[PDB]
Amino acid sequence: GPHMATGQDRVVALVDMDCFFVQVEQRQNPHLRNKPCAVVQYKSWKGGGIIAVSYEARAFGVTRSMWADDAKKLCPDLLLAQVRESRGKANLTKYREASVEVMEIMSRFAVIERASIDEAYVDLTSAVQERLQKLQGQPISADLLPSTYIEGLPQGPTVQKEGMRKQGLFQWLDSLQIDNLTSPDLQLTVGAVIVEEMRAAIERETGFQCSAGISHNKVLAKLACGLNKPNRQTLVSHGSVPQLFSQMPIRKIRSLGGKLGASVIEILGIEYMGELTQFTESQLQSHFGEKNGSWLYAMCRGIEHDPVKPRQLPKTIGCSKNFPGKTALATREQVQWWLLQLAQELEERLTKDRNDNDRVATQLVVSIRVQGDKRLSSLRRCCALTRYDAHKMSHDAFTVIKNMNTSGIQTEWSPPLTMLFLCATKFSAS
DNA sequence: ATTGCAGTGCT
DNA sequence: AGCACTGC
Ligand SMILES: Nc1ncnc2c1ncn2[C@H]1C[C@H](O)[C@@H](COP(=O)(O)NP(=O)(O)OP(=O)(O)O)O1
Ligand SMILES: [Mg+2]
Ligand SMILES: [Mg+2]
Repeated sequence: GPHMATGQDRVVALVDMDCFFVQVEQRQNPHLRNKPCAVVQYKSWKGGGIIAVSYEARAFGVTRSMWADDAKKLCPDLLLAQVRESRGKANLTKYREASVEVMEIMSRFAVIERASIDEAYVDLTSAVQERLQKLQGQPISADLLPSTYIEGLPQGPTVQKEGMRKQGLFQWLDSLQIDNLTSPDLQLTVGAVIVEEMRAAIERETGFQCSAGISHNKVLAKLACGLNKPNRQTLVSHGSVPQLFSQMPIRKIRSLGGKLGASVIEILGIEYMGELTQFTESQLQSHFGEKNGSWLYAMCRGIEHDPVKPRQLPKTIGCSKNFPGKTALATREQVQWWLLQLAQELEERLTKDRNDNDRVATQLVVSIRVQGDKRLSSLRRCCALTRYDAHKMSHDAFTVIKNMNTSGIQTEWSPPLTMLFLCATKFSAS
């Protein structure tokens, strides 16, 4: 009762840009705005691989990983923007720089954890306390939450989307105890007000729209964000969790989308996150390990402690290229020419990173794939990264993998290489 | 013949 | 350290 932790100590948000690479290309080329369009990399094989899709195009069934030729079958008027190609490979610089634009805006409001190229977690606990003391027990107007959904509402004793949103918001705000500055529901609500302001700043200053989730931890904030994408934000309160989880497939919770989540379903014979509450912590630890079992016991009750890490920059800088089918690299000159292409992009990005961020990478990770291996990687070796020089990095990379050339004669490479990967890591201040 | 990125945890 | 797993 009084000693049962409820996991309501923090206010955490997750901001996730809407169809991000599409918005970057639509900002640049107004002809693509408000159209079914997609972003594709390469073009020769089946029209290119789609990596991002506008919401107008999703209505036709176009999805990521689809070949553009196939997407055109569902959406003949689909417009396409191509990822830049430099040195014979896709180059994501435009999207990395657009990401920096958004992350720098978010950092004005609170410390952020860069979770991917287009999403960040925000710890708003402190910002909420300061806004709460400034309000002075002032009620929160619905006009301050013009794009916010309250998950689970309306409920109890209009057939249009926006009417429902407002009805749920009104029920939430009517029930709110604005007199108590330690009320978790009030704290989430102020958090949502701040996230409205953050999202308005992102859109004003970049043109980009995004969705957000506001809750008490990262997993619930991420889950909340997806509930009303695009261009909306969703508040998931602690009280909303039992009903939300009662029909929520386990795989929807971050970190349970793969083999572990599949094993939870199979071993326990359950389907939904809420069903996990019927197991003891020791039972879950016995099946999934001490760490996973404790995490699951708390998470199915809406409780998680993983902190928002103060990290705005990526901690690795990597470049990779696949050589599928008949393009697999089969000669030494080939392997050496492509390692140089990769090393030259990496040098360009590393030099820019050092100037911008006052740090230097110290380790070079070299990874390859050989034809036949189903694994993403077939070998990974690390060597020292002492100079930002493409020719040196490419020469060193060749040195650590040259022993894998099984061909008796040097000039040939066997079995052929279907992937080259270079990654700079182990940053130190400079 | 998805591709090209990333971070965390195990051992 | 090298690898499996999981997420954009
Ligand atoms: N498997 C992949 N391979 C290459 N690029 C990818 C990728 N998955 C995503 N990207 C790139 C392209 C994506 O635009 C960007 C962000 O990833 P998301 O947030 O999963 N997808 P989006 O933001 O487009 O749509 P919304 O959030 O509205 O659902 O990362
Ligand atoms: Mg995302
Ligand atoms: Mg996104």
